[PDB]
Amino acid sequence: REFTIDFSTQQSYVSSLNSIRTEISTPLEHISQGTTSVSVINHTPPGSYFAVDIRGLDVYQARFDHLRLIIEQNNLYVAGFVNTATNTFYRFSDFTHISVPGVTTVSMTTDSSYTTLQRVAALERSGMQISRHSLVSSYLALMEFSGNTMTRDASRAVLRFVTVTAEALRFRQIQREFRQALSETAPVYTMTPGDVDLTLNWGRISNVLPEYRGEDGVRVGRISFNNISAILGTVAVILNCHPECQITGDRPVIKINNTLWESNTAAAFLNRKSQFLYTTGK
Amino acid sequence: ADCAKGKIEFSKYNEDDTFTVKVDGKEYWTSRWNLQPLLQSAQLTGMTVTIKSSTCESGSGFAEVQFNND
Amino acid sequence: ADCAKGKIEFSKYNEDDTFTVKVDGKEYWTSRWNLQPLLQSAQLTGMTVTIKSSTCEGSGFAEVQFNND
Amino acid sequence: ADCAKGKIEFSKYNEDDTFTVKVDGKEYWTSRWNLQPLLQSAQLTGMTVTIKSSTCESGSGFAEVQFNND
Amino acid sequence: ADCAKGKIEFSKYNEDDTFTVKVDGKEYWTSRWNLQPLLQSAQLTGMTVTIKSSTCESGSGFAEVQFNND
Amino acid sequence: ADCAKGKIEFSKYNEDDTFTVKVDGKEYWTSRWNLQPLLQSAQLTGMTVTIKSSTCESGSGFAEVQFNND
Amino acid sequence: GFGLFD
Repeated sequence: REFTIDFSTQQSYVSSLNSIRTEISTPLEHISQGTTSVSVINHTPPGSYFAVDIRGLDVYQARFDHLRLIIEQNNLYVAGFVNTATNTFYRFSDFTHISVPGVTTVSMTTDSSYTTLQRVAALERSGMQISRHSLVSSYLALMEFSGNTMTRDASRAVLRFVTVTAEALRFRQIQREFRQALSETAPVYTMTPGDVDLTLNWGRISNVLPEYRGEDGVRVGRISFNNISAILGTVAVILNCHPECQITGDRPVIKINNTLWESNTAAAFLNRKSQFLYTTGK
Repeated sequence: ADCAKGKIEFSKYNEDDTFTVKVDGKEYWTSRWNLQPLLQSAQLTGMTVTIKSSTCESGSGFAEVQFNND
Repeated sequence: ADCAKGKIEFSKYNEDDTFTVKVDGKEYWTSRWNLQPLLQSAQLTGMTVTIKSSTCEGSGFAEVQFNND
Repeated sequence: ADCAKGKIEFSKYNEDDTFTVKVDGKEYWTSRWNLQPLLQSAQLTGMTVTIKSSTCESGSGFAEVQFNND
Repeated sequence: ADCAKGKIEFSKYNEDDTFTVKVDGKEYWTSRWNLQPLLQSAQLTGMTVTIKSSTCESGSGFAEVQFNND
Repeated sequence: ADCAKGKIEFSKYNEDDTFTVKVDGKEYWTSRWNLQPLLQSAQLTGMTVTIKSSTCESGSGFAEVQFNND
Repeated sequence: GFGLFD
């Protein structure tokens, strides 16, 4: 439904994010460390989406606050963006099924696929610098910019905005490592390769988490967890299983040697065949 | 057209190394060795298997074994 | 100029020792068998892979790139 | 004529190119290389394994192994 | 000493039964063929890898590699 | 008495089919390449490797190995 | 008082 995100301060932004999860996701008893606890997205009807207004970017005074993001609940994928100043709505090409009635919907050629966004940005998803003045410039460009595609400047705008929204909600590192950027020093955030790898493996990590029972050693793809704190801080929201989760592998998690191995990770390199025949010679 | 499209249960590997697999209640024997790890990986992960043949009774000729991601 | 790129959404094999992938709308096949673990492991984890052949215009492929993105 | 059934938590590769497997508290040996690329997999997957052989007496080698997911 | 270290995310197998690995913007080639399963396992398993050689000239080949958990 | 036991922290490949492993801070190298791939199973699965030997002096060919867990 | 966790 209607929502708003405040970038004014660390406490405000964190509280807004926690409100988003609390009103969206349900905490998991199996993973329940008192107040802090990962949560699972509550099942929602298909085609539903919430709306969040961007606020707190301009902390000096009320200004530059006419942007909204509409995001579905089914798999937590960016659906579209609304310019309230122009009272217009742009929808991702791959999100044609998702539409917002009551606003002037406008088709956008670009899709929401990560590969397309990286290509148009022409920059690796690790290493971008996000700052308040850069955020304001991107905001103003998008407000004045329009049409059927996002330009390269709009490419930075969209990648920066999606970075601070999707993984920020999904994962607890970004909010922890982006709050300082709001500080008086306001250090400029840098997207590290580890966070990129965690983002890429969101689906399988979320599929693995539900059967977690306070284990210590988790091993899923490029991702490994060796302590409870890391598990807590990695992901805060997971996909829904009922039966979209079950697509590859009857069970994705193997609890062996007090270790949770992803089934795909083990099966990938566990396929050695007859190979000494080469060394036998002609 | 598809003789058996289901999860492979197991195979018999006798001293002669004959690979007598059986799926969906149908026993089919093959004599290949490089497919042993490929099939065991499918088995352990619950991966399904599809086998085709003109005569789909056990002990008949076989020419198409595959795994269906979808 | 790529013969194919993506994932192994669906594949096929034959007893004549030829394996193929249904990708980019075509059943790209190859007769070699020294790289079977590579692509099968790649699809097992869903990590992206691209394959080139003698030409990327019903033939055999022997050169493969694999990325984790 | 199953000789042993269950799970294995360790396996030996003796220096004479012989590989021995511990199942339900007893060791069975063989020399068939094809087992190492596959049997080791069972060690990391809880993959139930059973053994049939002509003689199951203590220290007898093993040639036929049946793998069940269970 | 250590020619390079870190993560592996890109590499090409050539028609001539040779394999090249991309690390630290420096392609290391080798005709060695018994290490490709190790390389793919490490790449997909999140296993840090580093290559050391006496002569690590620009794009120097790779034949002495070691692993790292972190 | 036991001399090398622990989780592998350094595994090194040499072109002469000799593979070295650091266990308990001791380097043991095996020339028999048959065991080179198998160790990979314990390499990523955290299966601590323990090596038998008459004496604790290292650098000798090692082929008596065991995999366990803590 | 968000501690090191936040």
